[PDB]
Amino acid sequence: HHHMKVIETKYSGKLEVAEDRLIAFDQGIPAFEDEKEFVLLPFAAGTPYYTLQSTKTVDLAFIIVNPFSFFPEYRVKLPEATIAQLNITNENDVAIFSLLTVKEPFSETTVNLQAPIVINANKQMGKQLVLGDTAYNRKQPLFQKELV
Amino acid sequence: DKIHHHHHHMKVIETKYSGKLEVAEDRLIAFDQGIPAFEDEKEFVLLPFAAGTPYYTLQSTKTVDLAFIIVNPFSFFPEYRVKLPEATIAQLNITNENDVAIFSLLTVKEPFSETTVNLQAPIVINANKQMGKQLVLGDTAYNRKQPLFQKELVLAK
Ligand SMILES: [K+]
Ligand code: NI
Repeated sequence: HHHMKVIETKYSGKLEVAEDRLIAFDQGIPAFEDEKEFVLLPFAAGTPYYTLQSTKTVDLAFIIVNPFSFFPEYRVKLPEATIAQLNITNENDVAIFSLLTVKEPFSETTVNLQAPIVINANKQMGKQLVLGDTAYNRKQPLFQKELV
Repeated sequence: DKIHHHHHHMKVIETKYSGKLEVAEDRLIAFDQGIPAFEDEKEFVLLPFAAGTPYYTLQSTKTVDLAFIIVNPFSFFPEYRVKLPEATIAQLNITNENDVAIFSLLTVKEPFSETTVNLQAPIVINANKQMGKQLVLGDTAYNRKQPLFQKELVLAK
């Protein structure tokens, strides 16, 4: 047997998703604290683009990137509390994503490097982690490799 | 047969990256000459990543593993220009420049920053008439392996 769920998505209509892809956000996301479950929808293998889609609110879907594909010097320090919270035990567990603010033209799109999405897919746990002590920019130009 | 409906226009297709999807018949694009090296693939659907972004896949409706990763090249190369010959205009029943969408095939590399785009041979789609082709441009200096990302420093000091 399998465990599949039909999910209404913002950009792709209804998709069938394995249940083990359903990520619990026990604390939701800041300003969306009641949104306790999301699914990661990648664009295409080998690309750094994704959407983080609410499994309960079709119109809530964050366009995100793997920032490490765009910004060579970007690093994320995970606090112990975040590690506990997401049941992380090892480096390979962890996926980092960053929210786009998509602009017209697309070349002006920015990336929030202060507040990454952190997902432990293995344990189906996620959160948005707000970095306080950093000099990262909440509006880093997506197409400027060098950090502001 | 003992159950009637008006849902015959919705087609179920297996996609490379999104699983099984339902697609409206009016999204099915006829490629009457197929695509070069895939001349038997006469029907594709355009699957956009997300509104406001230039990323799409061009998915065969007959062959699950044939899905081209493509971009709107104008989002990356503002000065890009595509000349449709008179015969292409007729082939795709274009009756207005607003009918036309241009896409360019990616060659996705690892790391992604090394990805190239084919600027010599765009995908040309008339969505209103559901007709497409790939057109190899003549008499241009466009690069078939144009870097998608700018890694050079251009000086006009
Ligand atoms: K909810
Ligand atoms: Ni089971």
